[PDB]
Amino acid sequence: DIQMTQTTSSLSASLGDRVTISCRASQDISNYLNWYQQKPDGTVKLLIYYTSRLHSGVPSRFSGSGSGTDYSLTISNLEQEDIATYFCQQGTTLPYTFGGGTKLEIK
Amino acid sequence: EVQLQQSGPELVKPGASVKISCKTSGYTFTEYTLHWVKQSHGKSLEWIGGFDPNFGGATYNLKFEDKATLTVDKSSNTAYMELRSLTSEDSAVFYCARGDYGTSYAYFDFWGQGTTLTVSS
Amino acid sequence: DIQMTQSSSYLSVSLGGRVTITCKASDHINNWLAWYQQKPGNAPRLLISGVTNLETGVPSRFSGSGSGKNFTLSIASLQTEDVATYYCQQYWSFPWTFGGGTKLEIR
Amino acid sequence: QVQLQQSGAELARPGASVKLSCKASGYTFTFYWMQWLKQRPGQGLEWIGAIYPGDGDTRYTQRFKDKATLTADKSSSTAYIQLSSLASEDSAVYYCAGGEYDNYGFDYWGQGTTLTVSS
Amino acid sequence: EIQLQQSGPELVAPGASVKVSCKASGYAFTSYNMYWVRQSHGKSLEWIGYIVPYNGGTTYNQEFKGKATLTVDKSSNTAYIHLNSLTSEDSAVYYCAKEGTYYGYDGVLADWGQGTLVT
Amino acid sequence: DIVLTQSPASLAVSLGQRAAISCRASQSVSTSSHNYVHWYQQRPGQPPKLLIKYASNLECGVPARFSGSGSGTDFTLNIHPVEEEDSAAYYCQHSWEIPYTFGGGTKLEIK
Amino acid sequence: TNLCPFGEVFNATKFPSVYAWERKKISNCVADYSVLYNSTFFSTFKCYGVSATKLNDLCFSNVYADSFVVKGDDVRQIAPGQTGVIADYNYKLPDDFMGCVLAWNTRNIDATSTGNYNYKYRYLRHGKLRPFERDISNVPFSPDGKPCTPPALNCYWPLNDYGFYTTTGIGYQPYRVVVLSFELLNAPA
Ligand SMILES: *[C@@H]1O[C@H](CO)[C@@H](O[C@@H]2O[C@H](CO)[C@@H](O)[C@H](O)[C@H]2NC(C)=O)[C@H](O)[C@H]1NC(C)=O
Ligand SMILES: *[C@@H]1O[C@H](CO)[C@@H](O[C@@H]2O[C@H](CO)[C@@H](O)[C@H](O)[C@H]2NC(C)=O)[C@H](O)[C@H]1NC(C)=O
Repeated sequence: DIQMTQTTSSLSASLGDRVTISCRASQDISNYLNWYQQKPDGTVKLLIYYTSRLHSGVPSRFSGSGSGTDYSLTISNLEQEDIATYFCQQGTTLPYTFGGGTKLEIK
Repeated sequence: EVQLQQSGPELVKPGASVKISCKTSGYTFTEYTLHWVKQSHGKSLEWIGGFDPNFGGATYNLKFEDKATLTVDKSSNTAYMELRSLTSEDSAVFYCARGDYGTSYAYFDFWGQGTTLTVSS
Repeated sequence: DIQMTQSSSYLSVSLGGRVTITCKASDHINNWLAWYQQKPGNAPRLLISGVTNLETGVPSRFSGSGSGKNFTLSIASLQTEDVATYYCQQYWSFPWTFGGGTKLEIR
Repeated sequence: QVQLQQSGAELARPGASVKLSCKASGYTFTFYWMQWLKQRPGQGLEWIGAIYPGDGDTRYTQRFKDKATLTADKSSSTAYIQLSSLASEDSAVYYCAGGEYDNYGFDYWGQGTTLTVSS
Repeated sequence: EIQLQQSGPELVAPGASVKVSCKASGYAFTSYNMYWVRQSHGKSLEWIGYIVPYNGGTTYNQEFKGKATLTVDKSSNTAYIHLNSLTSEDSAVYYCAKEGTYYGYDGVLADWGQGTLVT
Repeated sequence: DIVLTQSPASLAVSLGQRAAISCRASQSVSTSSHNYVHWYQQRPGQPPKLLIKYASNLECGVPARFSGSGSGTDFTLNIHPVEEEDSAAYYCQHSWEIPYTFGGGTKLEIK
Repeated sequence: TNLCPFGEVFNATKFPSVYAWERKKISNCVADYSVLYNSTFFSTFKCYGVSATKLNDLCFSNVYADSFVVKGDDVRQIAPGQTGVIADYNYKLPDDFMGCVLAWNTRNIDATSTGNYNYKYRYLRHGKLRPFERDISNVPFSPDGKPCTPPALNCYWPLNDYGFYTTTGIGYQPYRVVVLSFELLNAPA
């Protein structure tokens, strides 16, 4: 099984700044990464499905990038609504696996 | 005139198959299609399944996909509707209706007299 | 790199005769062949897509034949325009190798 | 719109089995897969197994090979995971999720039901 | 009508690099491929490769791996071939071709340009 | 599939007024060009017969008193002159998807 | 010993229309891949990602075989990319694809002398659709979002009919399509 390591498990940031969440893979997942948001109600929604910025019905302040085996998504300017936990998912090879997630909270 | 007819009616006891026929006359047989319906003694009609004599295959309703099969002899211009595993609910009329040219049928314009099955003991 | 060669580079049949061009195959091609024709000074035109499907917009004298490895092409009788070379091409492997060509000059 | 209505909360007792649910409405069910995810409290999601409800084909992981058995009914447009031989560890949140093209992420996600094993 | 046209005739000293265009006009350029064949004087026809217009992905015959870099410009429907490390024995005409509008196979070319020429 | 409901169940009409059989569909049936519903009457003890093709066009061999209406989900059959012979069962039929189901069926009784 | 059901999906008697394409998953058999090599029966046969020599490699996790009927002018849209009235409203292939697209001309069956109006294609819809997502809902479009009931003010029905005849050209003749999609993804067979 491929394991993915979100090394940071938590983060603190202000509002209106530019935050960045890293996510690494054990082997080269060949650009099949996708980022997930889990709002604290329990509902989970997708943000980007390919690695480089392929969006699915979401405001464009999220713009992920990164290639190879080291990836990250970022928010350009923050807002108070999207303070949630963010998962990076592997989709190269069954069995799929997920990340540990970084919890967000105001500064 | 467009002449459609089936064979005589028959009663068969449950557990045995039956081969209904439908002879036609009055048109080139390979152009138009043939379809079949069923209506159970005061209920509504429903579509069993049609045959394309030009293409060769056959299509079915999904509700009738197992108990009925279609088979056509092209020279005698007769379609052989055939059922199997007959029970009390398969005791109804059986029409041999003519549709339009293959994979364009929308209305069954000309029909036949229709045969009735009654399972018994 | 599969190969397709023709037997004769020259073939001279007088006007009103009956010609036979043949192209052998190095390895096996299933049914996939094409023929071309260029009078000098122009670009070649597609002639027989597949072995015997004539391209729409051509005289109906031509009709390819043969299957397996051996393949051929016959013209009914020549005219003033059918004095050009003819290439035999497969499209079954990746490098879609043409032939050596065969010129029909009038005797 | 497409929603995945999922069951409410449940309670259970150890050694027993629970038949969960995941109702799919708004898109065609017979054509695409359906994945099942389990989240421990405070940890990342893990992939239990996926089921193709067209003919009941199923693909499990290596850990959950004998605990979960997946099945689905076509006309009800629902999928059924039945967890078996429950110990005290399976108190978690169970998400059902599925999507059209599985390389481009799981688009549709359920609300997420929870499960406990006490007395 | 489907009109492809390349540039004018070209000439170069050996050891240099040439670029020759092939402007497509008369259809939707993002649909068909763009092929590139090579033909020496009175000789056979030899491939270079092809190029998908919207994606830019290329594939070369391994004879020409370090000699030609294919590219395309989707804005004004112009396809290029950038010849590199060119020498003599290359003196040949270079046709740009596409597949038939109703055939759909890969290698079958049915619409050709005028033809450039190099030394 | 697609189920067709009919209303009223047993409509009774007299010679001086018109009859309105309303065949409502489950989902929408129409496209921009045509309307995919055909009609059928069936005198008792006899096979059915075509009346309306594609919800507006009448067949050749009609008494010109049968003409349909409606587009979308709602469809109806109009009989403005009524006489003795058209006392029979009347059937709706849709052609939208490969399985074709027929309607429920209404009768016409005259005092 | 167990030949895969290519003999059902390719030689069927009624392909569904392109707004409501079907799919038949095929697995746990042996695939022949040799009866579809006729080059004068089919037309397109263009494959991306893999070459056309798939008899050797066993890309055999599952093979999804979608199938529909399109007009002759827009069988070119069954391909990755390719913005158009078919491919961004009815059947959108993803950008990467290990799939195989096959098509063939069926003037003999699907087209008549009076006119075929049985095949449909959805031409007008709120925005694009993602890879492989289908829509079967027929609700009347209105350009404001709020619903209408046509023939009211400038809001039509979201489908049309191909209108197949036997007298028209090649570009308006029906082309039956079948689209494979190999999905290897590190599975057992
Ligand atoms: C569809 O039908 C054709 C026949 O029209 C099938 O092709 C035949 O395949 C069998 C078995 O290999 C051969 O013996 C016949 O000679 C073939 N006939 C022709 C004319 O090719 C085809 O296999 C069927 N199924 C598919 C997948 O298209
Ligand atoms: C490949 O397909 C073509 C077209 O279906 C076949 O050619 C037909 O063969 C039948 C039977 O001999 C003839 O009745 C038709 O007139 C032919 N049509 C054409 C266009 O020539 C061909 O035989 C098939 N070849 C293989 C390999 O099965």
